[PDB]
Amino acid sequence: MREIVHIQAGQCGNQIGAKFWEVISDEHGIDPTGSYHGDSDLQLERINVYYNEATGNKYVPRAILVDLEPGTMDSVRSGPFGQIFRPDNFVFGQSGAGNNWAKGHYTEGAELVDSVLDVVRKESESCDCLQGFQLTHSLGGGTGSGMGTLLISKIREEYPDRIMNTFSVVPSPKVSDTVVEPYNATLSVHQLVENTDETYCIDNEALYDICFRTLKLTTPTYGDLNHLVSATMSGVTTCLRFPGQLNADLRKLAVNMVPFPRLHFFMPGFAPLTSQYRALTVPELTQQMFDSKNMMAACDPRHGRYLTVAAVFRGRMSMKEVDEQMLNVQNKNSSYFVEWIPNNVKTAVCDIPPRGLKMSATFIGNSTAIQELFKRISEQFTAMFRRKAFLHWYTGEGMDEMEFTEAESNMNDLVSEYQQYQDA
Amino acid sequence: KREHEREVIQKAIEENNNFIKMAKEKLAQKMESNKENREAHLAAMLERLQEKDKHAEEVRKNKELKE
Ligand SMILES: Nc1nc2c(ncn2[C@@H]2O[C@H](COP(=O)(O)OP(=O)(O)O)[C@@H](O)[C@H]2O)c(=O)[nH]1
Ligand SMILES: COc1ccc(CNc2c(-c3ccccc3O)nc3ccc(F)cn23)cc1
Ligand SMILES: [Ca+2]
Ligand SMILES: [Mg+2]
Repeated sequence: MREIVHIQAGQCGNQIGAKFWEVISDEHGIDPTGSYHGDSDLQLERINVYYNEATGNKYVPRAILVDLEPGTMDSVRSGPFGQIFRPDNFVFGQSGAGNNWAKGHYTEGAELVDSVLDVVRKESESCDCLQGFQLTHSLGGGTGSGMGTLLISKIREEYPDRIMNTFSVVPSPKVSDTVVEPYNATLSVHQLVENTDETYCIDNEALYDICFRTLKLTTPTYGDLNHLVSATMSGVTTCLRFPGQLNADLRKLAVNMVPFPRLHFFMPGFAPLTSQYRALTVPELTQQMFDSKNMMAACDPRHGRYLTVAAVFRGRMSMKEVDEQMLNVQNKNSSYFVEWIPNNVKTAVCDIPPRGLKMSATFIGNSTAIQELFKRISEQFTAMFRRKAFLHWYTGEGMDEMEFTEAESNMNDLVSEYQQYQDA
Repeated sequence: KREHEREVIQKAIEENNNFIKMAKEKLAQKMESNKENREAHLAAMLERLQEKDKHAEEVRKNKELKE
């Protein structure tokens, strides 16, 4: 198990997905045209996980870029690292999806999906041992949300034994394109609960607050939020992209993180938060990554309990000190980790730090406090749905009110299920 | 899920067609009711005027046949 196939869908999907390929291409010594001008052999040892080798020792991202309009994807080709992506993997429609889940899932996107699956199958075939798929998308618009979840469903049909990962950007009124976002998100969460093994919940609420409160950006752009997203994505893929004892794969992650199959919504965290000169001591990384202020999902982990945790330290540091500090927070806050999964915190260290920082920590948590996120979206949803507001946009593409009711019910069930283990 | 996905797009087409249909039929309905009404108004106007011509024939045949 090595090769992953990456798909990015919609405005958000392709914006954050572009930053991901920018960040990791720098980490693996690949340049804006595709050539390797590195220095360490550790950079190329598992370059195969995310890149294909090409004619002339070029490395080509195993990346499929999907949108229902060409706006965002002409920007990706324009932008700093655009010329690296394989041009056949740009698969785009013309009319877009108007922030409408139904258009993504049932009408506009249905027209386009079979072409995306031909590129998926192309990349899937020239793979020694495919472990799975990761998708970047938001849940709030129509393409990345509705079409994205349509893809997932199709990929599962054709490759029912491979892993499915999402980086799924959850919406907030604090960073809001349209009033129908809670609808779109609730329709997609219903899909994600059934058809993914792992989902990283990137809440835009949490990114806005990190940007505002902790980084002193008064007027935060999507660029400022995506700076935080690509550093988190860099962190939660480190163990796949580098060595050397942890034979870490997506299946192993799924097995150890997910005690119950529907409860696979991970809260990510990063330390230190940036946009420095003083490197952080291991105690500080350990305090910071576990801090609510450093979570990429707007949930207080003190309101819930940690089912499982996976922590990843980057830089040159004492592993003695890393165990000591990781054991200190467990022993000093033991009520917040479930007694009925012994040794639920697993920690790893990797010598290569990220660009900029001498040392950093990335956190992956399956906390029951994630319910707060689904409760927040369940509330915004009901505010509108109890008066059937804005529904005509969805019923005009053939959807029924019963489908909204179903979806509202699955999410509220998810919330009940997370609440069940907080009290056990 | 795939059969449901086909029911939803079939419904979207069905209802769009239905709107186009009933607008087409509602319109033809009105234009035909209107033309019958307008023609009925003008037919009555002309039939009241032709009833005067025929009363003027009675007055012209009361001067000629009273001498
Ligand atoms: N963090 C982040 N959120 C985004 C970005 N672009 C759009 N969004 C959010 O994504 C949602 C809208 O989805 P979008 O991707 O534009 O729609 P789609 O292209 O139809 O899938 C809203 O919640 C936006 O705030 C981005 O670059 N970064
Ligand atoms: C109870 O928590 C876990 C147990 C096993 C695994 C499997 N592999 C993995 C991972 C890991 C796996 C896939 C992708 C990204 C990752 O960062 N990160 C760690 C860190 C420490 C460690 F011991 C294993 N890790 C994950 C979580
Ligand atoms: Ca069309
Ligand atoms: Mg948008």
